[PDB]
Amino acid sequence: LSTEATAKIVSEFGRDANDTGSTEVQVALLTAQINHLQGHFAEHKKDHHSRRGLLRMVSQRRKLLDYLKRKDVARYTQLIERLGLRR
Amino acid sequence: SMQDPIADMLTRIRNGQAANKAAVTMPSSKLKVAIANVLKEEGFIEDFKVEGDTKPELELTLKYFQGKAVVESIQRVSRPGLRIYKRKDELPKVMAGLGIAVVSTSKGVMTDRAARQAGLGGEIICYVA
RNA sequence: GAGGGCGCUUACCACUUUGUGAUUCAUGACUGGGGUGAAGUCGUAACAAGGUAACCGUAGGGGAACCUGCGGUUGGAUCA
RNA sequence: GGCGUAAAGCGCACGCAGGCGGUUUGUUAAGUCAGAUGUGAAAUCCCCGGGCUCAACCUGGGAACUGCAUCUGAUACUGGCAAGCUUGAGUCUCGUAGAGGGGGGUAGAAUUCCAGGUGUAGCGGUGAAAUGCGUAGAGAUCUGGAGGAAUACCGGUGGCGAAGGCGGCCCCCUGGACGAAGACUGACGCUCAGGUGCGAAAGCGUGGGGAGCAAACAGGAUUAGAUACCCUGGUAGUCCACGCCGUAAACGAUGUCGACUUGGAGGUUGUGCCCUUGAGGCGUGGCUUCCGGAGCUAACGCGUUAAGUCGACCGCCUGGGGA
RNA sequence: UUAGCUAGUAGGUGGGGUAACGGCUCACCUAGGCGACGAUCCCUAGCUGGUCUGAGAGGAUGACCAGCCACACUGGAACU
RNA sequence: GGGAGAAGGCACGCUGAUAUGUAGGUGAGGUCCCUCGCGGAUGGAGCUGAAAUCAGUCGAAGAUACCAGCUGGCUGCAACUGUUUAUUAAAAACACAGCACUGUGCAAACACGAAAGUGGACGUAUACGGUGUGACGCCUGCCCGGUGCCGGAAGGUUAAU
Ligand SMILES: [Mg+2]
Ligand SMILES: [Mg+2]
Ligand SMILES: [Mg+2]
Ligand SMILES: [Mg+2]
Ligand SMILES: [Mg+2]
Ligand SMILES: [Mg+2]
Ligand SMILES: [Mg+2]
Ligand SMILES: [Mg+2]
Ligand SMILES: [Mg+2]
Ligand SMILES: [Mg+2]
Ligand SMILES: [Mg+2]
Ligand SMILES: [Mg+2]
Ligand SMILES: [Mg+2]
Ligand SMILES: [Mg+2]
Ligand SMILES: [Mg+2]
Ligand SMILES: [Mg+2]
Ligand SMILES: [Mg+2]
Ligand SMILES: [Mg+2]
Ligand SMILES: [Mg+2]
Ligand SMILES: [Mg+2]
Ligand SMILES: [Mg+2]
Ligand SMILES: [Mg+2]
Ligand SMILES: [Mg+2]
Ligand SMILES: [Mg+2]
Ligand SMILES: [Mg+2]
Ligand SMILES: [Mg+2]
Ligand SMILES: [Mg+2]
Ligand SMILES: [Mg+2]
Ligand SMILES: [Mg+2]
Ligand SMILES: [Mg+2]
Ligand SMILES: [Mg+2]
Ligand SMILES: [Mg+2]
Ligand SMILES: [Mg+2]
Ligand SMILES: [Mg+2]
Ligand SMILES: [Mg+2]
Ligand SMILES: [Mg+2]
Ligand SMILES: [Mg+2]
Ligand SMILES: [Mg+2]
Ligand SMILES: [Mg+2]
Ligand SMILES: [Mg+2]
Ligand SMILES: [Mg+2]
Ligand SMILES: [Mg+2]
Ligand SMILES: [Mg+2]
Ligand SMILES: [Mg+2]
Ligand SMILES: [Mg+2]
Ligand SMILES: [Mg+2]
Ligand SMILES: [Mg+2]
Ligand SMILES: [Mg+2]
Ligand SMILES: [Mg+2]
Ligand SMILES: [Mg+2]
Ligand SMILES: [Mg+2]
Ligand SMILES: [Mg+2]
Ligand SMILES: [Mg+2]
Repeated sequence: LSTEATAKIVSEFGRDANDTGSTEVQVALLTAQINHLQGHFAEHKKDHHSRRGLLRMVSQRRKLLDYLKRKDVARYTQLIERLGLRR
Repeated sequence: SMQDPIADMLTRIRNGQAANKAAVTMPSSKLKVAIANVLKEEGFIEDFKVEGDTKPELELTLKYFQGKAVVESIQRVSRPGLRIYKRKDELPKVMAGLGIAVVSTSKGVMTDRAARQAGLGGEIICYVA
């Protein structure tokens, strides 16, 4: 992804606006790339070698978001509402 | 991954002895300090030494006699897949008295001979034969 | 007079009856294959480079071993 | 007990439940251990003993009755719970390498077909021939087309991908890996029954295309016969888009992850330093092929990418056929 | 090579009943409960202290003896 | 999707209670607003009104009359709904969606007409005519000697001129 977009992402979700490694930040970067890449997998439908990378991104987002749900329930609920994931 | 730090320690001792090392090294921990303390007490290593401020490296200096290794065999008993907790009459006696068996009892970690002389069982971590 | 008994009746329920499945055993002309048999008939596919290297999958064919197509494997032989 | 070759590692990955879980402190004390209490009917089994003259048998006392529950403790391990760490796992910054995937263009060589010119009697074929193509002028040959497919040399046990696989060049979209100094989150980890996704070729459906090649089929031979090899043709199919099938000697006949253990030879792709003092030299990573040590192994052989020493989780085998 | 099962079924409130709690039995309501830690279904079986074997962990089994359960020609029902 | 209304069985009248007519439907008043009228909210009188459960009772028989499936099993033929021999044949015949072959490049092929023209079509190869077959599943094997049809114009024979 582009450097201005990731700088936007860490500025809108960051702890100290430098850290780039927090769980909210990693889920925000993952969801930005997933909702950008759905447009690729709507026009190219036989693109399985990148569809696997999308499935990796999905599973990794789900692992981080489950760790957030175990860690802070209030932070997880406000984060899933701020992003716009369903569950 | 590192699903058994104690078997990492024991496998490092067995490998270093069977491959003729002198000073083997591993990352430290409290149970590793206790087991290496038992081994230095009974005489299966020369001396151990834990060096490092935040995360340390535990170093074991292996013994030898006429070139051959000192620990003949060493194995796990209570692996994490299947733990072995033993009462006091059902304690082992490895190598008919010669070898030692390390037991964690309520009074810290101690050789099974001391566990029999203190009258309580525990968990058998290893069979240093 | 109360109350009782018998009797009638309703409720429940067994034997019995019909209808229709499910499972299991027996049996059934004929048939798909399998196994064993006395010097039976037709071949000779495999083991050596087994005389077309075999084999795996799949499809077609053919008296039968099998043959050929497409892809794969070395568990294939010769290296002056 | 076992899984390279004897029967046995799912084709490969994702992943819910489940199983296991780095390290420091504090608490709890569930698992664990220890004492006591209740209890484990008696008979039997066992240890000492008594009797039937001996034994079998009868019988006294005892432990055992490997358990269950309750009370009381202990706190090393495991668990819960609460706070921390940073090595595990991951994110950012900047590049490098790549036939990784998907879509669209395009280039030349060659084969075939057509059209036209030359020019004449052979072409094609195998072991040797023939069917076939030829006096309607072929094969050879020069020009102009048209068409479809595959990409010579690079090209190398080279690279990339999880596996299948991927090979001219260009663009668009895109995944992954790896390296460097930093920074950051702070156990977020590993494996995974069922479940899902990808999965060569052949095959099927719908619709296109159709040059080569080519199962089926026809003809020619060889043959004892030859439903085969060999020859001349030749339709499916190969190809493009959508789907379906889910199989292979899907092979490294070696599940994944992680740790430790003598070396050498190369290749590949970074990167640090040193005077790159010329096409050097001193190290650290990742990936990869060959030889080989102890170890192991039934032997062959594998051998820091293990079939060595181990740990976690999963799959599978129990004589050959029948199958 | 049995993945769905269950309508008094899971629970509630009220009534009745029982030596006694309880859907034990009814009225009404809620729509539940059981299930891959194997429900439901099929086949076999009395269970246990023990006995035989085994070095032991186990495997097989339940004769006599002793405890418990069930049945008394088959299927029911109640009385004392 | 179907089979299927498979088969097979139970309840069915009147009266009383729940409820002196229930749930539901309709909404008069009345009250408040009211962008003021054929306006809108609680408001439910009156009117209508199933259907169910419990109890009673009658008859031999409660859908009591009229109207109102015979059901099941195996199989042939045809996929089906359709159409025909008006007036002895309604089918297993005809059609049919689908399949294939073939013709046709548009002033189409083809037909009706000496001809103009028109249908084809105010359509343009995913269209139209003709032919055979008759959904869907598995399939369609061998022969070009005969008769056709298509390609050849080198040669033999060949008309008017
Ligand atoms: Mg990532
Ligand atoms: Mg042979
Ligand atoms: Mg031969
Ligand atoms: Mg052969
Ligand atoms: Mg052969
Ligand atoms: Mg061979
Ligand atoms: Mg053939
Ligand atoms: Mg074995
Ligand atoms: Mg074999
Ligand atoms: Mg094998
Ligand atoms: Mg494998
Ligand atoms: Mg995995
Ligand atoms: Mg732990
Ligand atoms: Mg406790
Ligand atoms: Mg007893
Ligand atoms: Mg005696
Ligand atoms: Mg604890
Ligand atoms: Mg740091
Ligand atoms: Mg931190
Ligand atoms: Mg699975
Ligand atoms: Mg294919
Ligand atoms: Mg096809
Ligand atoms: Mg076919
Ligand atoms: Mg086709
Ligand atoms: Mg062709
Ligand atoms: Mg297989
Ligand atoms: Mg392969
Ligand atoms: Mg291979
Ligand atoms: Mg295999
Ligand atoms: Mg071994
Ligand atoms: Mg080697
Ligand atoms: Mg191993
Ligand atoms: Mg082996
Ligand atoms: Mg009650
Ligand atoms: Mg009561
Ligand atoms: Mg034994
Ligand atoms: Mg009785
Ligand atoms: Mg009786
Ligand atoms: Mg007949
Ligand atoms: Mg009909
Ligand atoms: Mg009809
Ligand atoms: Mg008509
Ligand atoms: Mg008629
Ligand atoms: Mg008519
Ligand atoms: Mg008629
Ligand atoms: Mg016209
Ligand atoms: Mg017909
Ligand atoms: Mg017909
Ligand atoms: Mg035919
Ligand atoms: Mg003909
Ligand atoms: Mg002819
Ligand atoms: Mg023909
Ligand atoms: Mg002609």
